[PDB]
Amino acid sequence: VVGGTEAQRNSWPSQISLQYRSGSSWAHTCGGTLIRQNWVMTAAHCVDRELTFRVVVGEHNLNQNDGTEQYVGVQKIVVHPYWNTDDVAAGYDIALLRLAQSVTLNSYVQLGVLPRAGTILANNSPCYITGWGLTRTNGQLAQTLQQAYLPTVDYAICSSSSYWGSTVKNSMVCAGGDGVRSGCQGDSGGPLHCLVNGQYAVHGVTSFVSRLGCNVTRKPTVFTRVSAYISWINNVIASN
Ligand SMILES: *[C@](=O)([C]([N]C(=O)[C]1[C][C][C]N1C(=O)[C]([N]C(=O)C1=[C][C]=C(C([O])=O)[C]=[C]1)[C]([C])[C])[C]([C])[C])C(F)(F)F
Ligand SMILES: [Ca+2]
Repeated sequence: VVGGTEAQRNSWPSQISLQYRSGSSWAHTCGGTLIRQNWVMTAAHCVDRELTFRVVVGEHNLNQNDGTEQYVGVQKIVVHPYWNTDDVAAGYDIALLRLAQSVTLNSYVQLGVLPRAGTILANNSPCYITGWGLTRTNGQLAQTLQQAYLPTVDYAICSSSSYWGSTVKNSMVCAGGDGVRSGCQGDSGGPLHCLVNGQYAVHGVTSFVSRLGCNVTRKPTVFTRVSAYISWINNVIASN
């Protein structure tokens, strides 16, 4: 997250860190959202790779014991069948992970609330991105979970020539674009939390940024629109 602020420990309890094994240690690579005690939602492009993964829930600081972490292996990965490897702009950038064991819920570990199917946010809706991703273009990962206010940019504006043009599909959400705040590498797969009728719900899965950098004016961060995939989510969970 570029332009972020440090999140409180208990603000975004559905956020997870998705890590891969690198020799003897584990490294953060993506975010995700806990959606059942044994299922995580993330981006397809995080998990279509030759790596071994684990999930950490209750995480705050990647490099220090928080006293709240639960570490769980990943037992099954289901990528959207229409995802095409390394083609983010085609969409379908979503995957579900069944965890090897159910996690326990507490003030640091809660399920993300999903929107109702088909829900679309008004332009300029209030949302926050969260993650441990780079804090500057070509920078380094955050140690502590960051948040940034990233209001939505609706489809009619986002798909206009001055923004993302025909790159953006209606199955995506755009947020931000002020040139100061954005997602960045390592935020992929995590939530976009938007305040609707008094409740934060996870409306986006962080997907991609511009070829010109993370924080680029009129190039909002682009997210998979969760509300376009609710039937798919429920079908996968029911079948596995
Ligand atoms: C995420 O944390 C990370 N996402 C990315 O880095 C994604 C994954 C593939 C590459 N990517 C990008 O965001 C890159 N953008 C594109 O590849 C791209 C831009 C525009 C178009 C088009 O058609 O208009 C097509 C592709 C940029 C150049 C890095 C973050 C940024 C959310 C993780 F992948 F884990 F690093
Ligand atoms: Ca920690």
